[PDB]
Parts: sequence; C-alpha cells; structure tokens
Amino acid sequence: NKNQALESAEKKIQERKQEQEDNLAEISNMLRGDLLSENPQQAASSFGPHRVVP
Amino acid sequence: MREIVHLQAGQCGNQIGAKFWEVISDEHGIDPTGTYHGDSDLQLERINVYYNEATGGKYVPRAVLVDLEPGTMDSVRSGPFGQIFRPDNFVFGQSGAGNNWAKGHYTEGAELVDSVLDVVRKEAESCDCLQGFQLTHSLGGGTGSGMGTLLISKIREEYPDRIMNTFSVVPSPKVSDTVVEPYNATLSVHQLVENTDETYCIDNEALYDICFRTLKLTTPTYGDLNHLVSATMSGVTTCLRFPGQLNADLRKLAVNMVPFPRLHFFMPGFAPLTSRGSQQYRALTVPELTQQMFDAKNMMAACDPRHGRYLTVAAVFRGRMSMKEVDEQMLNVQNKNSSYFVEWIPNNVKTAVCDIPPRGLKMSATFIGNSTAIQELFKRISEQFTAMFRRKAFLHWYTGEGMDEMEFTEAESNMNDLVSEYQQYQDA
Amino acid sequence: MREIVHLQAGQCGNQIGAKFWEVISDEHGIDPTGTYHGDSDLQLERINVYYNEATGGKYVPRAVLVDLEPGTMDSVRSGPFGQIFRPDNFVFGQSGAGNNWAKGHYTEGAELVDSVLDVVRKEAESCDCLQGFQLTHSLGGGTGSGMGTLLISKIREEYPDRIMNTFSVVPSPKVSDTVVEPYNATLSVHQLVENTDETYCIDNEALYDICFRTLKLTTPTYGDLNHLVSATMSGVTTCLRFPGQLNADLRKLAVNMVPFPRLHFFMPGFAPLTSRGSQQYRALTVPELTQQMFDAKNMMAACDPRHGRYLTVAAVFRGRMSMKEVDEQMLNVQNKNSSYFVEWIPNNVKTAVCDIPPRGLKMSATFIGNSTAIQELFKRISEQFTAMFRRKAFLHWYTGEGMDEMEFTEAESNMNDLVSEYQQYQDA
Amino acid sequence: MRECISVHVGQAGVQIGNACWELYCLEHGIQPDGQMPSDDSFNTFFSETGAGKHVPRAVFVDLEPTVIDEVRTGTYRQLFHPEQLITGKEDAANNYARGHYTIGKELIDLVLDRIRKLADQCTGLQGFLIFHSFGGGTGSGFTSLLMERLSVDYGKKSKLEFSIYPAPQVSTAVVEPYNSILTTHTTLEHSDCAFMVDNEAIYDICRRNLDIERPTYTNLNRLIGQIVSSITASLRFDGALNVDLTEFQTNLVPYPRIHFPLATYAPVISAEKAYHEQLSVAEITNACFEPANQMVKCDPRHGKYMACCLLYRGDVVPKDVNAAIATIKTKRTIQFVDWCPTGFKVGINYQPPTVVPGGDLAKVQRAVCMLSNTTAIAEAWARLDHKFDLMYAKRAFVHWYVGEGMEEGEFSEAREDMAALEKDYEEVGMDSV
Amino acid sequence: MRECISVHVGQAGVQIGNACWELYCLEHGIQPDGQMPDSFNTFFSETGAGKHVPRAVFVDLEPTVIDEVRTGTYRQLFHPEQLITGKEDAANNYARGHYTIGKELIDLVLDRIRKLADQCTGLQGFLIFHSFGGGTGSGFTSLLMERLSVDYGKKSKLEFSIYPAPQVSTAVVEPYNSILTTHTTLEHSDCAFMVDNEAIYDICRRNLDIERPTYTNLNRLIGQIVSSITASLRFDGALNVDLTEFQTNLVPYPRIHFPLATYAPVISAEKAYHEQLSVAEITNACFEPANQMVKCDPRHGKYMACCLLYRGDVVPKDVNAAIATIKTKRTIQFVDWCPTGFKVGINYQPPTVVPGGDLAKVQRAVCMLSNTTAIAEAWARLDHKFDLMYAKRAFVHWYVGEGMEEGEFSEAREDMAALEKDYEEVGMDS
Ligand SMILES: Nc1nc2c(ncn2[C@@H]2O[C@H](COP(=O)(O)OP(=O)(O)OP(=O)(O)O)[C@@H](O)[C@H]2O)c(=O)[nH]1
Ligand SMILES: Nc1nc2c(ncn2[C@@H]2O[C@H](COP(=O)(O)OP(=O)(O)OP(=O)(O)O)[C@@H](O)[C@H]2O)c(=O)[nH]1
Ligand SMILES: Nc1nc2c(ncn2[C@@H]2O[C@H](COP(=O)(O)OP(=O)(O)O)[C@@H](O)[C@H]2O)c(=O)[nH]1
Ligand SMILES: Nc1nc2c(ncn2[C@@H]2O[C@H](COP(=O)(O)OP(=O)(O)O)[C@@H](O)[C@H]2O)c(=O)[nH]1
Ligand SMILES: [Mg+2]
Repeated sequence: NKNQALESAEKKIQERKQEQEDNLAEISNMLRGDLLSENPQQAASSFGPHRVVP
Repeated sequence: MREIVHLQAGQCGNQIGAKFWEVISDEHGIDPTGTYHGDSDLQLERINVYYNEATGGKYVPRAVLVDLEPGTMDSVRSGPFGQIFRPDNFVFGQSGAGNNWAKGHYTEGAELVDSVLDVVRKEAESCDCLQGFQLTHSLGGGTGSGMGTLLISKIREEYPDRIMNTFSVVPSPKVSDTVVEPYNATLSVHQLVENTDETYCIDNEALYDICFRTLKLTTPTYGDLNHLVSATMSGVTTCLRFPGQLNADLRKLAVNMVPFPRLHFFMPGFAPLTSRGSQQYRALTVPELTQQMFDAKNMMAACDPRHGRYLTVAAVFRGRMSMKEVDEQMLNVQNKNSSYFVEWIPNNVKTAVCDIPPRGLKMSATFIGNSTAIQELFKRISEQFTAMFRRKAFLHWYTGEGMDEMEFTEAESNMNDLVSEYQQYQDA
Repeated sequence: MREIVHLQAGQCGNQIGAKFWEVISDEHGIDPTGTYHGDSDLQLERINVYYNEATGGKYVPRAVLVDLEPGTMDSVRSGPFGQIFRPDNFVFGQSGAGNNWAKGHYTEGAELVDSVLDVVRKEAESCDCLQGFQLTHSLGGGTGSGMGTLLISKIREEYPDRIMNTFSVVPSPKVSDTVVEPYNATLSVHQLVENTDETYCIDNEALYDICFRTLKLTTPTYGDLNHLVSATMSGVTTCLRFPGQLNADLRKLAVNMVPFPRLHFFMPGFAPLTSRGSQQYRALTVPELTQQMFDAKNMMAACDPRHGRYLTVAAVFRGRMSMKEVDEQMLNVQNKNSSYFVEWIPNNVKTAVCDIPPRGLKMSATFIGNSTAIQELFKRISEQFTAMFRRKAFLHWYTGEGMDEMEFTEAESNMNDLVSEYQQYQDA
Repeated sequence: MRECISVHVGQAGVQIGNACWELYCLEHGIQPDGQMPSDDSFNTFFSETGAGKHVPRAVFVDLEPTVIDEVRTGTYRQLFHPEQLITGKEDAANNYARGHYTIGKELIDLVLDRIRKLADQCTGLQGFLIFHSFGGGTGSGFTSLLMERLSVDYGKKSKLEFSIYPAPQVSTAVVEPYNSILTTHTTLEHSDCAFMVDNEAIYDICRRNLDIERPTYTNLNRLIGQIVSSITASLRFDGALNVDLTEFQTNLVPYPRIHFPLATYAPVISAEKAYHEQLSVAEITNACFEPANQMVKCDPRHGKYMACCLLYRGDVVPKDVNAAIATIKTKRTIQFVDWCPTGFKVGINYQPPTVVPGGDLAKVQRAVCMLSNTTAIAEAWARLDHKFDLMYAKRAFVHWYVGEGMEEGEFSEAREDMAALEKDYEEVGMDSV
Repeated sequence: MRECISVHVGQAGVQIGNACWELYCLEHGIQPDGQMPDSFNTFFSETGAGKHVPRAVFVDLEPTVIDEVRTGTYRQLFHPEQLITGKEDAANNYARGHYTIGKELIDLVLDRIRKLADQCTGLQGFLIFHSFGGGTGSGFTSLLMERLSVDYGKKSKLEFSIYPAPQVSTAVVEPYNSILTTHTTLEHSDCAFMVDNEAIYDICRRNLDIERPTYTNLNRLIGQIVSSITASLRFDGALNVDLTEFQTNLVPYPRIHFPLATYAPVISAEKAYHEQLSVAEITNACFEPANQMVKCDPRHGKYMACCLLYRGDVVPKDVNAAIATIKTKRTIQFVDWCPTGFKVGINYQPPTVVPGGDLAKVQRAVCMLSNTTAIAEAWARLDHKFDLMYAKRAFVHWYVGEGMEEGEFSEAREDMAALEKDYEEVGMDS
C-alpha cells in the first residue's frame, strides 16, 4: 500500500506537469492562429497577390 | 457509416461553409490539395462522414456549391481551400436572385433546382447509410432564403426518415444590410417550421458583439464571423467523427432537444473564446468552460435567454477530462437558475463528451439551447413585416414574379402561430 | 476555504486598492506579473482568500475595480503591480459623477451597477466559501460615494450572510477636498448604517499626523498615506491567511466588536509605526506595540477616544510572541485607563495572535475600536449639512438627477438617530 | 462446468465490460492476446481452443460503432472473437422505440444466433449476466427485446442484470425517465434479479472513500467490475461457503415483480488511507450498511431491509462473519421486515481480489460485497414516476416515440403498471399485527 | 480491553490534543511516524502491522488548526479522517456552533466516533477536551454531548474543559458563550474538570521559571494532568483507579460535578536538583492555595471530596502519613457529610519528560481532582458578567439570528442560578 501511494503521488504530479505543457501549447496556438493575430495574410488568394480575397 | 451531405446556398452560406471545410480539414489533417498528411489514426478513422475517396489517397468533400451568381464561385475558389471541392459539385446560376425571395423560389431557382438535386442524389446515394443533411444560408438574402428553403422541401419529399439540419442566419435590425430582408425572412420561416428537424439561428450582431467584447478584435471581418459559426458545426458533429466516453450524435441531440415537432429553433454558442490579452489570465478548467458557456454575452443569438425559459439544453464537449465535474456543473446551473428553466421538464440539460479536442485546443465545448426567448427574434421581425405589408412597400417586385397576396398573409399567420405557441409553453 | 472579493470603487478606492493589492502581494510573495517568487510555504497555503489562480502559476487578484471615468483606472494599470489585475474586472463608465452622490446612486452609477454585479457574481461564484466582500472607497465623491453605496445595497441583498466590510474614507474635521462633501457623505452614511457588517472609518487628517509626529515624513505622498490604510487592511484578514496561536476572522471580529447592530463604525490603527532615525533606538516588545495602538495619536480617525468610552476593542497581534504578555498587556489597559472603557461590558477587548509577522518586521498589531467618540464625526458632517440644506445650496445639482428633497431630510434624521444611539450608550 | 454468458449491451454495458474483462484477464493470467504465459478455472468466462487461445464467453452489442471499434482497435483486439462484437450503423438515440421496435429488432437475430453458439459450446451454463443502463436507447430498448427473446427461447434460465439506474439529480439525458419507466415495465417479469447502481453514489464513493478528485468513467467501470468479480468469485476460486448464480434469485427477491436489490462494495479505500487502518471482518461488514457507503443513491433508513446477500473474499473467518452479522442484527439503526426474520445470505471465498495496475483501490486482504433488497428503493420509483408524468402530462417527447413504431397507449400502460409497483413496496413494507 | 476515545473540540481542543498525544507517544514509545522502534491499547489502536493510530476525533469548524497537524511532525500518526474540520468557524457564538454552522459536522463526527467505538471492547468512556469561551468549544461540544448521551448510552463522558479567567478574557462574549453551555452540559457530563489559564500563567512564572510563557507551556502541563487521570488505565500500579471510579468518588450530588485539577512537582531543572521532592512535599504542594488550576481560592470553601492520584515511586505508607497531615491542618476544611474525604490511586510509571519541555524528570508526582465548594466564586463572577450584559441586551442579535430564541438566555441563567444555590445548600453544615 505504500508503493501505490508513492506511485499515485508521482502520477498526479506528472499529470499536473503534463497539464501545464498543453496549457502553454494552448496559449501559443492562439497568438498565431490566423484569428487573434489579425495578420494581413488571410487575404492572399490563389489567383495572385494583386487579386486578394474578397 | 453515418454520412452527412453538406448543402450551402447564397453568398453568406458559401462563405460560412468555405471556412467550415477549412476547420474540418485542419482537424482531419487534409492539405488544400486533398491528401491526408495527418498524425493520428484517430483522424483517419471516420473521414467518411464528410469526405469521399478519390484515387491516390485523395479526399473530396461531400458538399454541393449552390448560388445564382457566378461571382460567389470565384470567391470560394480564391480561398486557401478552394481546390478541394469537386468541380461537378459547383452548380452556379447565370442571373442573381437580387435579394428576391420570389426569384429564388419560383422563377429563377426553378430551373437550377433540378441541376442541384441531380448532384444531391449523386452524393446521397453513394453512401451506405446516410445520417442526414446540412444547409448553411442566410434568411435576409435572395438565393439563401428562397432557394435554400426550396432545397429543404425538395430533399425532404425524397428523404423523409433522414434527419435535416439547417444553420440559418436570421437577420437582425441593428445591423441591417438589405431593406427587403423582413420580407425574405417572413416567407422562409414557414418552410423551416414544417420541414427541418433541427435548425440553428445565427445572428450577425451577436457575432459582432462576441468579436468586439469577448475576443476583442480591432477589425473583425466576415471570416472571423464564419470561424465562430464553423467551430459550432464542428462541435455539434464531433461525436460521429471522434470517439467519446459517452456519446451523442445528431439524431440523439434532436430527440432530447425537440419536445414537439414545431419546437426546433436553437440558440448556438461556443465555449472556449477568450481574447489575446486574457490568454494568460485564465485557468483551462471545466468550471470556466461551463460558466462562459451559459452566458448570454457568449451567445450567438441576439435574443437574451433571461427573457424566456430554456426548454432543453445540450452540452457537447471535446477533450480528456472528468465526468463528475461536468455532471455536477449542469446540476448547478439547473438548481441556482431554476426560474430560467421550464418546470414541466425536470432534466433540461443533456451532456455529450468526446475524448479528442480540436487541433490546437486541449478542451472545447458547444452550446445548443431550445429556449422560449427566441420568440422575440421572430416577434421583432414580424413587427417589421406588418409595417411594410400594410402600405405594400416593396411588393411589386414579388407580385410581378408569380406569387399572390395570400402567401404573404399565410406566411405571417404561420409565423405568429409559432410565436404564440412558444408563448403558451412558457406559461405552462 | 474562505475568500474575499475586493470591490475598489472610485478614484480614492482605485488608488487604495493599487497599494492594498501591492502590499498583500508582497506578503504572499506574488511578483508584479503574478508568479510565486517567495521563500516560504505558508505564503501559498491560504492564497485563495485573496488571489485566484490562472495557468503557469499566475495568481490573478479576486478584485473588481469600478469607476465612472476610466482615467484613474488607466493610471492604476500603468504602475508597479498593475498587470496582476484581470483585464475584464476593470468595469468603467464614460461620464463621471462629478462629486455628485445623485449621479453615482441614481443616474450614471445605475447604468453600470448591472455590469459590475456581473463581474462581482463571477468572482463570488467561483468561491467554495466566500467569507465576504470588502469595499475601499471615499465618502466625499460620486462613484465612490454613490455607485459604492448602490453596489453595497444590491450586493447585500443578492448575498445575505456573507460578511461585507468597508474601508470608508470619511471627510476631515479641518480642510475639505470637495465643497459638496457635506451632502455626499451625509447621504451615504445612512446607507452604510443599513448594508454594512463592519465599516472602518479612516480620515486623511489622521494619516498626516501619523506621518509627521510618528513617521517624521516631511513630504508624504497620498501613497505613503495609502500604505497605512493597506497595513490596517491586512491586519483584519491576517488570521484567515497565515496560521496563529489564537485565530480570528472578519466574522469573529464583528461578533466581538459590534455590541448593538446599528453601531458598525469602527476606528483603525497600526502598531510598530516608527521613524527612520528613531528605528535603532526601539525595543520591539509586546509592551511597546500596546502603548502605541491605544495612544490616541496612532488612531486613523479624527474622533479622539478621550471624549468617548470605548464600547469594545479588537487587537490583532501579528507576530510569534508571548501569549502571557499579550494578556498581561491587555488587563493593564482596561485597568490603568478605567474611565475610557464602558462598564456594561465586563471585558471590552478581543485578542488574536497570528504568527507570520508583517514583512520586514518582528511584531505588529491592528486595532479596531468601536468608540462613542465616533459621534463627533457624524455631528460635524450633520452641522455642515444643516448649514447647506437650510439655504438649499447646491441642492439643484442633486435634485434634477432623479432625486427629491425629502430623501435629504430622511438622511439627516437617520444620522441624528445613529449619533443619539452613540451618546445614549456613552452616558448609559 | 460453471459457465455464464455475459451480454454487454449499450455504451454503458460495453465500457463496463472493458474493465470487467481486464479484471478477469488479470485474475486468471490471460494476456490481451488470449494466450496464458505458462488449471481449468478460466472456463467460467473463457473458452480454450485447441491452441493456447482463450476467447471470452461474451457478446458485445451496441447500435453505435464508435465504442466497439475502440475495442476492435485497442489492447484487447486479439482477445475477443470478431463475430462476438456486433454493431449496427445508427444508434437508438435515447428512443426506447428505436431500441425495441424499429432499429433494435433488426440486430436481434444475429445476437441470439451468437448467444446460442456460445450456449451450445457451454457444458455447465448457469445464467446470463446483462450489463446495460436504464437511461439509454440501446440499453433500454435492445435490452428489453433481448429479455423477451431469451425468455421465449431459454425458459426459466437465470438472468441477472447490472443496470445504471437513473440518479436522483444528475442525468445525462432528457427522455431518460421515459426509457427508465418503459424498460422496467417490460422487464419486471422477464428478469430474475436486477442489481442496482447509480452514478452519483459512485461519484460520492470516489470523492469521500477514495482520495481521487475529478473522477472519470474509467474508475466507475473498475469498481463495478470488482462487484461482478466478487459475485462470480465463488465459481472460479475455492471458497469455504460457496455461492451460485441460481442462488441470487432465491435469497434476494421474495416476490415476482420486485427484483431490484442494491449492490455495494464496502472496502473501497485508497492506498494512503489503507495504511492508516485495519480492514477487519467486523469493520467491512458494518461499512456495507452505512448510508454513506451505498452505491445506490437512496437512504436505507427510509425503508425496510428485506433480503441481504453478503459475499466475502480473502482471509475471512466464518466466526468473525457470524459475530459481525449478529452485531448488525442487534443494532436498531437499521431494521428488517417482520416476515423475513433471517434476512441474510452468507458467502465466503478464499482469494483476495486482484489489484489492477493504475486502479485507485488498495491491496486488501479482505473484501465484502453486499446485495441488499430494500423497501427504501420505493422512493426512487416515486421520484422517477414524478419525472415521468411531469413531461407525460403535456405529452413532451412522445412524438419521437409514436413516430417510431410504438403505440401511445403503452405510456398509459407502463405507468399504470409502475404505479402498482409503487405500492407493491408499500404492501410489503408494513408489519403484520 | 479498557480503551478511551478522545474527542477534542476547537482550537483549545485541537492544540491540547497535540500536547497530549505527543506525551502519549513518548510514553508508549510510539515515534511520530506511528510505529514502535498492551499499555498503548487504551489510547492507541493498531493495524495488522505496527501502525498504532490514536483513538481520537479532532473536530474544529475552522480549516486551520487541524491543518497544521495534517501537515506537521505528527502528520502520519493521526488517521486522515479522524481529523474532522469544516469550512467556516462559529465566530465566538454558541448559536452557530450549536444550531447553524455546527449542524453540518455533527454527522461526520458521531459517525467516526462510532467507528472508533466498534473497535473498543471495554470503552471506559469518552474524554471531551474544549474551552467554554469559544464558539465550537461551547456550541458543538454541547451538541455532541447531547447526541453522545443518546447514542453511546451511559458512559463516563468526562470533560477536561477551560473555564474563562477571573480577569483576563480573550473574547468579550465569553460570559454568554459559557452560560449557554453549562445549561445544556449540566445534565450531559459526568466530571467537568475545570482548568483556567491565568492560574497556569501564574504557575509557569512562580513554580517553573519560564517568564513570558506561551500556550505551548500551558498546554504541556494540561497533558501531564490528563496523562495522570489515565495512567492506571495504561501502566500498572499498586492501587489502580479507572475513569469510572472518579465519577463515584468526586461527584457528590449529581449537578455538583465541577472538580478542580492540580499537579505537584512542577519544578524547574535548576530547582529539581535542589529539593528531595518527598511524597509529603508533593502532597503538601498539591493543596497549597497558589498551585490550583482555577484562581478560586480553595481556602473559602469546603472540600466536598478529593481524589489524589500518585504517579511514580510512591511508597504506600507515605501516602497515608501525608493525607493524615493534611487532615490535621484546619485550613483544609471538608464538608461534614464527607468523613472519609480522600481517594488514593498509586501508579508505578514515573512522569515522562518532553524533549524541550519545562518540568524536570521527577521520581514521584501527584495529581488531585478536588471538588471544593470554592468553585462557587467562579459562577458568581460569571453570573454578574452575564447579567451586566443581558440587561442592556448587548450582543443578543449575534445569537437570536442564528437559530436561537432570546428566551433560551433567560432559561440558561435560571439553571446557572439553581446550580449556584445547590453549591450553597450542599455547603450549609448540619
Ligand atoms: N457505467 C457507465 N455508465 C455510463 C457510461 N456512459 C454513460 N453511462 C450512463 O448510461 C446512460 C445512457 O447510456 P449510453 O452510455 O448513452 O449508451 P446507450 O444506452 O446505448 O444510449 P445511446 O448509445 O446514447 O443511444 C447515461 O444516462 C449514463 O448515466 C459509462 O461509461 N459507464
Ligand atoms: N489553557 C489553555 N487554553 C487554550 C490553549 N489553546 C487555546 N486555549 C483557549 O482557547 C480559547 C480560544 O479558542 P476558541 O475561541 O474556541 O477558537 P475556536 O476553537 O476556533 O472557536 P471558534 O473561533 O468560535 O470557531 C482561549 O480562550 C484559550 O483560553 C492551551 O493550549 N491551553
Ligand atoms: N456570418 C456571416 N454572415 C454573412 C457573410 N456574408 C454575408 N452575410 C450576411 O448575409 C446577409 C446578406 O446575404 P446575401 O449575400 O444577400 O444572401 P444571398 O442573396 O442568398 O447570396 C447580410 O445581412 C450579412 O450579414 C459571412 O461571411 N458571414
Ligand atoms: N488616504 C487616501 N485618501 C485619498 C486618496 N486619494 C483620494 N483620497 C481622498 O478621497 C477624497 C476625494 O474622493 P474623490 O476624489 O472625489 O473620489 P471619486 O468619487 O472617485 O471622484 C479626498 O478627500 C481625499 O482625501 C489616497 O490615495 N489615499
Ligand atoms: Mg451510444
């Protein structure tokens, strides 16, 4: 029962650190996501740089 | 083995669906040329719901491109994902509807509906077991409001046992694009109340309010509006695309949300929407997801839920998380806000959870609500209809195209009947 | 898991909170940004009482900063600890009250309360056991005096039991920043006698004194004065934050310092306040701190407690110290000075010994004293109001902002009532 | 010679059986491939072929393929027979009419063909264990259709039920009371003993007895899996006082229409907590009868105890059992009916339960599972009837049922028959003077 | 065999428990961990291994005091659940602790107390430690005592409590919180041992030399007193005395059941090795009017009884010689209807030292639970104090609004009045 308690405590810490890793990937995928960045590159079209996107 | 055929009409319907197929392809790992360069086998396991096989590991969407103007097809091909669609599915007219319901439904859309229906039976009957259809259009336009409702009637007389879904974009007065939009909306809700098994009402001004104060964008264009709609479509149908610990597809949502066959007008919403500056100020937890989910400020409709009562509520979730935490939160929102839910339904909120979140997200949720408070959306359109119908404002455009006065009268009559029927079930 | 939502209202309030929050952050260890760069463990044990928690170890303060003009709040943001506050808790208006209780309580303050009440709930909703709220504000203004009282009322109703303290800044006995102070304050006190659990009364006059005869500070800034209100603040919430030999709590302090309901107007004061040169010549011993906290000069209010009988006293000693001394140095007071403590309450003193000491200090204390001397404050605020209402001076301003003339008299009566209660007990 | 065919129907039935068959595989040392690394006690659940394979004696049926295809592509791909995992193409969508009349009636011929193939393979068949949920469509419709087909084809063969009874407050569906009333009325007499669990109680058990916060369905199915292993432990392992599956209908259900005993598992404690206390026989016996350690969300002091069946695993002494139950009977906090002075079935087994890697349970020397048939379950039916007629008064959601091949009068037939069951419990809950 | 569950209620209780269980541990050699590296049975239970979990239920409505134990040196000694805490305190208001904030923890406690009584084969009785001046310690204690009588039947429900001090008084609502608790506990408590604080302060300065003492030193002494009330239950002695006995030979008439405690060889090490603490020496001191635990001068009443508990090396002959002497001196006066007077209990185990305590390993010690009538002065002061306030209806809103009628206060002071009369009637000599 003791090694289970040490294994469960280390598993909860590992799940907490894994939670923080995809929390930072959550934020980093927002600041470059073609929605919140508001870059003027969604207007690019397949017909050329002049035509842009309507 | 549960396929969905996508339909889209009008400029608004095409631009929303162009962003919709972009979001799905990012989730399912499909490049703009149509080949699966993804990572997980869980992506390529249920691709058949939306895409079709093509030779050489190529995936073509099961969508038909419908419009009366050839200018919208140039717009959808100018997008980043414009080459994924099959050119045989592009059915474009020669003369535009011109914000006319009569042209979209009787004289100009009557010759194009046969060409559209040939493509619809072409894609519907290549599926072993089709689940239902999906239509995106706007009720204020001419092509979307007129031919969109015509396609609703003509595919439900051939597929009655299949579910019907329409993502309607109803007009709102405070952001007005066309002047004749109360005429187009009134003539089209009658085709919605009698045919569509479930429908979603999207308000442009609620999308703008979300883009102004919830996401805090300086210059929100239409593609940002279409992204919020498209995330809701993905959240609604994420059950039959990815596994979940307890599932709810389109039909099981329609069973538990629609208590009576004329009560299917919903109130969509998307939970994980935060601004760029508030990204580091939030804790990605289920209580925040649910707290922002039921907020009227986050709602994608212009009718405030506090003015009515929630008949039923759906909750479809995406991500790996706990179930007690979710099940307790829907218990908490029912118990504290007991005045905002109808008494004759004791369990107003249902729950769906999928274990796969969207790409770039760890968690996501979508909100579906059949509330009485959507009757004020129709009541404010009807008061703008009787203001124009009494003096016969723009009616020579419609009367000269082959429809009578009694059609406008019976459209308003069926519309007031729906609002009164909503009022009676709020009284209980 | 007790938690305190800090509603800072008005210019004075927004500056009071800016330093209060900086001070509590320095204790708990939270840095300008919000990450624990501290050198202990108890600094993070009970942080839920004041800070929430985002991702990354960011501890966002649970606070709502409200104002009818963005100015002071924009100035607060651009400061030291000005990036801890969540960017969606800075509810602001566009037209200020302009030293007008009316505008703040009926006109423009009443078009913001709704927005504030939303933020308020969200923070109080994510609270296992919200011990209560805390309003730091000024009583001679408009958003601080009006919207403040409006909020305290709507909140007190929506949230009953929850404690509701207020660090109110009342007018001075000498000079007056605002000419309309008489009205503003008189009109506000009435409300602070009905919807406040324990109101602390700080006067800028006292701050100058304790920053000239005690701190030998020649050029005091409002911030040096605000650090003093911030020290008293922490003292009344140090036992629900850091462990202790004898533990206290906002509610416990209220129970042993509010004899009869109406009287909730206390008088704050610190303890180890010492000069720079007179720092090396001191002897931090309970004996010493208890000779300052009771010394009239170290009070933070105008009322001198030699003209009134302390109905009760509440010392919160923060510092690992000798329990015997704390006690032996309490009887001495009640004994030696025997005419400055009422006889109808056997023991007139509450004692609490929190251990973790104030940063950069060995032993401190926070005294809150209900005294019949507080009648002086309201007597002055009333003699002013009288002179003004007699010649109906700036009445017009208040009148045409959704107000009458009877409410003025009502208030004056309400005040004369509290001052009568005070005197009654004093002589009883 | 002691076999039982375990049918898993619905998503709740399938996902419970994933944890059940993981526990059965770890108990008998059968790897997920189906081959033992290096006895005949596995026969009650597995069927050894000519080679080293050991296929389970189970069928996995669900109308929605998004759950079973996870099993068909998971770790236990090579354990289950491909024909034993049967799917449709459209789910029942919380419609009892879809699970019974329209969609579920399509798949009933293949399932009964697979069941009779397993039954012909068996030499000592004892009963059928069916895992489902009252609140679903497939778990209420196809389960009910399976009972009608099993009764007409197999007769008085024993049929045990492990159903997720609807929780008093938490519900994941709106028409969940409709399916719960409908499936109960048609299973009242095609079922022999239907064991009850609720999701809220397991949530409370995982919160207050286990140390884990934020529990998921995986912890729920493992704890249910421990119960069914404890129920069927006597067939596989040596026991001092053996218990059969034909036993449970004799010593638990007194009257034909009342077959809803309450399952519980008292020694459910975490590893850190288990270090701080012993787990003696008297401590685990009286933890069964605690109202806070009930796996059905209803207060047992509100009603009368009718029949109790206690199954013990591990190094448990029969004398300590006799002393513990005697102290239970002398306690006046709980009370039995006067017409059942015995009220106790005792079962003793020798093998302690096997701890699963990754589970929240601890290594325990003794285990107990109590199946208690109580009168206090009547308040659950009355509350469930209150939810049924609150929407039946305005005919809410009835158009989804009448439009799928089922008559409207069945609603007025099931509720009238359920109202009889409400005061069948009232009739048996009074003393005779 | 002969076990005793210990239910501590409130900061005082939780902190008293800490000192007490620390001593219990260093007496039965149970290291903080919980293991020894059947005397322990009484207070310590046992897992199949050698983990001796205490038989206690530390309960406190406020989540702070018990938390210092949950995360401390004796963290893995106590079972995680035995420590039962709440979410908010009783704010020095009997009402909250007995009607509102305390009516949501009673279940957890009585449940756990039952779970520690199912492992007990000879439960002598429950020891209830608390302080009258606090909220929980007054409210919850009264609450528990009520349902303790109805559930655990007629058991030796003893109670080591802390009565308010003559002058010093932490809270101002102490008069009220302590009258509203006697009224209910008067008929639900067997022996309520009264031990103040200002008396122990005086001892720590005069007897031991620790000037500026803290609640630690005061609490350490309380533990030595509780160790001696339960030393014949654990260790062996020539004349052993069980918890059941005290009630009989200490409580004369029912209501009168407030004995006063007293230690004896309370000396500093620097003094220990300067005096041959004899059995008389320790006895004479255990009666002097400056070593008492409450500042009630025993030279004003009549010892209605006395129970002298000798611990350590104590020849049975000296205990007689000493008691004989006490009987001679007329200052120590006893009521006429108590011609016997004393009850002796000798235990061989010597008092133990704490690594960092105050007293020095003695070879002999005596604790005397004495029922003097001089404890009347205590309630008389408290009665005035209450009367000085109820008249002005002060702090009455803090109770009427927390599930309590104003009538209760009056009803309680009438019971207080009665007890003060009884204590006088039992004095009037024949
Ligand atoms: N034990 C257990 N119960 C579950 C699980 N998932 C859902 N449930 C319960 O099962 C009930 C409904 O059954 P479902 O899981 O939806 O499966 P079903 O019965 O076939 O119903 P559908 O497939 O949605 O038509 C819900 O009310 C839940 O309470 C699970 O993973 N384990
Ligand atoms: N003699 C002695 N008294 C103590 C000790 N520790 C605490 N006390 C007493 O405890 C009293 C304060 O405790 P309480 O007021 O009950 O604090 P609490 O338990 O949190 O009660 P509430 O705050 O009302 O919930 C003081 O009057 C002290 O006399 C101790 O170690 N020795
Ligand atoms: N959300 C959203 N709404 C749009 C978009 N484009 C147009 N609309 C709405 O559609 C309405 C006009 O529809 P219209 O283009 O005339 O429809 P059509 O005549 O059928 O092509 C306006 O009120 C717009 O608010 C879009 O990209 N996104
Ligand atoms: N102690 C202290 N008092 C302040 C501070 N700032 C303003 N005040 C007081 O606030 C009073 C004015 O209140 P006001 O400025 O009108 O608040 P408003 O309603 O937001 O405009 C003055 O009498 C000042 O004494 C500060 O930083 N510290
Ligand atoms: Mg399913």
